Amino acid sequence: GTVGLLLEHSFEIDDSANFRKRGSLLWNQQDGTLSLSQRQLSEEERGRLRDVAALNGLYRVRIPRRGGYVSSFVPACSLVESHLSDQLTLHVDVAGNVVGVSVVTHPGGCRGHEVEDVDLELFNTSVQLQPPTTAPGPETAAFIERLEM
Amino acid sequence: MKGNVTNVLPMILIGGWINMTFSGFVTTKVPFPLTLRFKPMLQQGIE
Amino acid sequence: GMSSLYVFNPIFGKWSQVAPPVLKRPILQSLLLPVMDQDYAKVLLLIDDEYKVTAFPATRNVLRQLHELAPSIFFYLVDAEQGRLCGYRLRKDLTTELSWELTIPPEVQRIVKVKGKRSSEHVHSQGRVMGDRSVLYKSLNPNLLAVVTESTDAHHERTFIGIFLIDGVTGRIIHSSVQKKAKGPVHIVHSENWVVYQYWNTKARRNEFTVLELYEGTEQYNATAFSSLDRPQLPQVLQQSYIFPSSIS
Amino acid sequence: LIPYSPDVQIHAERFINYNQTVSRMRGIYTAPSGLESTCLVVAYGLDIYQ
Amino acid sequence: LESSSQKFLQGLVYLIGNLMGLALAVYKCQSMGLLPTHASDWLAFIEPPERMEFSGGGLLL
Ligand SMILES: *[C@@H]1O[C@H](CO)[C@@H](O[C@@H]2O[C@H](CO)[C@@H](O[C@@H]3O[C@H](CO)[C@@H](O)[C@H](O)[C@@H]3O)[C@H](O)[C@H]2NC(C)=O)[C@H](O)[C@H]1NC(C)=O
Ligand SMILES: *[C@@H]1O[C@H](CO)[C@@H](O[C@@H]2O[C@H](CO)[C@@H](O[C@@H]3O[C@H](CO)[C@@H](O)[C@H](O)[C@@H]3O)[C@H](O)[C@H]2NC(C)=O)[C@H](O)[C@H]1NC(C)=O
Ligand SMILES: *[C@@H]1O[C@H](CO)[C@@H](O[C@@H]2O[C@H](CO)[C@@H](O[C@@H]3O[C@H](CO)[C@@H](O)[C@H](O)[C@@H]3O)[C@H](O)[C@H]2NC(C)=O)[C@H](O)[C@H]1NC(C)=O
Repeated sequence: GTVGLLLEHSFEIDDSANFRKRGSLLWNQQDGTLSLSQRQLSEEERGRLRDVAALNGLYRVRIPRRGGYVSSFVPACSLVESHLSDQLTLHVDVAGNVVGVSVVTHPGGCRGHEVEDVDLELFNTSVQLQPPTTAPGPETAAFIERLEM
Repeated sequence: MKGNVTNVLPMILIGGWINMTFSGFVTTKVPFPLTLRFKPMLQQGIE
Repeated sequence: GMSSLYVFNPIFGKWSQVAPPVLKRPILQSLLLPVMDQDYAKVLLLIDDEYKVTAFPATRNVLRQLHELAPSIFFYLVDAEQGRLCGYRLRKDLTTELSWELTIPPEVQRIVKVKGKRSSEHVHSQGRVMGDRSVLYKSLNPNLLAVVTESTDAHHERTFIGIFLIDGVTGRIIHSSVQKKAKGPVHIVHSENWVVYQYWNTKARRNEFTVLELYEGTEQYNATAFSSLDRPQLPQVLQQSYIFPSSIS
Repeated sequence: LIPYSPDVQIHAERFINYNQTVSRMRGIYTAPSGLESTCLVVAYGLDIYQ
Repeated sequence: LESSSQKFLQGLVYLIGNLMGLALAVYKCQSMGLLPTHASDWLAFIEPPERMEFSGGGLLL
């Protein structure tokens, strides 16, 4: 049981109406392993990305679910000011249902010094899974023993 | 007893009676910044 | 499916001579803008079905301030039958754009209640003392919504009760908690940083009381300007259970 | 701190409603007053009580 | 106390004694908790930061 998920990214001046294929994500429900495989960006795409960063635009990510459409927006100014570091997280139910995803960047700054062409070559991403957690109940058995003892 | 300049006992008694009469009260604030370890000193009756 | 808006006086009772027309489809949602303009009056804007913003106090300075803020206001709409939690934001002058989207399967879970944070709430202490003398900082979020979902199927054992903690600014679930033997009327109260929600257990006939609290670490962040775009951290969540012999209407 | 114990009893002393009761408790509204420690509580439903 | 050169030095020891007594008093003062020098006491002073980029919504839909 291995299923592929489609991951698209957005890149425009101020609006967002164009979506392109970035890579393939493999997810295996029974094990719980999540793998990413995305292609490298071209020089023109890198230049457009740099131009968008100086325009404090928005980085929308589309992940269709088998239908539903989940989108997540992240500031790219901090992405360009710092090193490329995205963190992806899938949200699932108790069964095979998809809630949504969130993209989070560890630096999360706004200083904005400079970006070098050496920096934006490789994509640094990590995919994680967050299944629902079961809350605890009343621990009365220990209280009864403590009262008895 | 050991009478040694007895002026502290009367003032202590007067302060104790004044504090006993006034249980929960706020008289005035001091402009000086004070630490939180003197709070049991100062309030002594306010929760 | 008509929507109307009235402008009256709470002191005397007579209504004022200012009233805006309403057209298109019925008004969807509205929020109160803290910013004030004209004389000393606040701004109220409403959302229609066509995904457009309509401002009640039409004023040149009102529009100037709104255009100055521009990407500063977000909008989250929640549907029960649709089971779709999608978000929008204002761009430039007046236009709706999708930012964050969430879908929940209606057949499995169903939305019941959604509570948020009160606008008129000020926090005195932003931290707490700990064992020796070391300080502990809290996690206060002015923009955070908690949604409550219940199981559609009702059974003696199979019951699903859970709460989702999402940020209305950026789609991101902070903590998602799930019960296994809870059913019936569920009451949720939101506060400074602690959530109080009650339920009933089918296994043992009783009402369990779960208190959830968010806590940060020992070191603080910027602590000058708060924003949900930044702050890439996950706060600690604490849960406890008690017994309350009542119904809690 | 107090040792943890999952038992909450309804004390009769902590009863705001001494005699006046509300048949159906639809909701309650709390409004902050102006001094420091005073909140106006109004319970609505089948009756009104403040 | 000036009567000879050697006692002029013993006066310095007399001063050193009171200096070490002041050091002991300061040590007890800090051990008690008189001097704040701690994070909680400065948090007793920190003012809450301003909130920016407010949002809102409901469930009317
Ligand atoms: C590509 O991604 C990996 C993993 O996300 C990055 O590895 C991470 O690198 C950061 C700093 O470069 C490490 O942070 C360190 O954290 C420790 C405490 O955990 C702290 O003491 C250090 O001072 C430092 O801040 C982090 O541990 C490490 N691993 C993770 C996040 O799992 C890698 O650096 C990225 N590559 C590039 C070129 O950005
Ligand atoms: C904590 O957050 C505050 C508020 O976001 C940060 O203060 C703000 O920092 C920005 C970026 O340095 C300042 O912008 C500046 O604008 C001028 C033009 O007005 C420009 O010439 C500078 O290069 C810079 O971009 C902004 O003025 C400043 N606001 C205030 C009230 O000081 C602060 O830097 C953050 N601190 C940390 C540690 O993240
Ligand atoms: C709950 O309400 C009932 C009334 O329905 C209370 O019974 C009545 O209580 C009032 C005072 O709250 C009594 O009035 C008293 O009358 C005497 C003269 O008869 C007067 O001297 C007193 O100053 C006072 O005004 C009234 O007699 C009494 N009626 C009966 C039949 O007992 C009841 O006390 C209330 N429950 C409480 C307070 O716990």
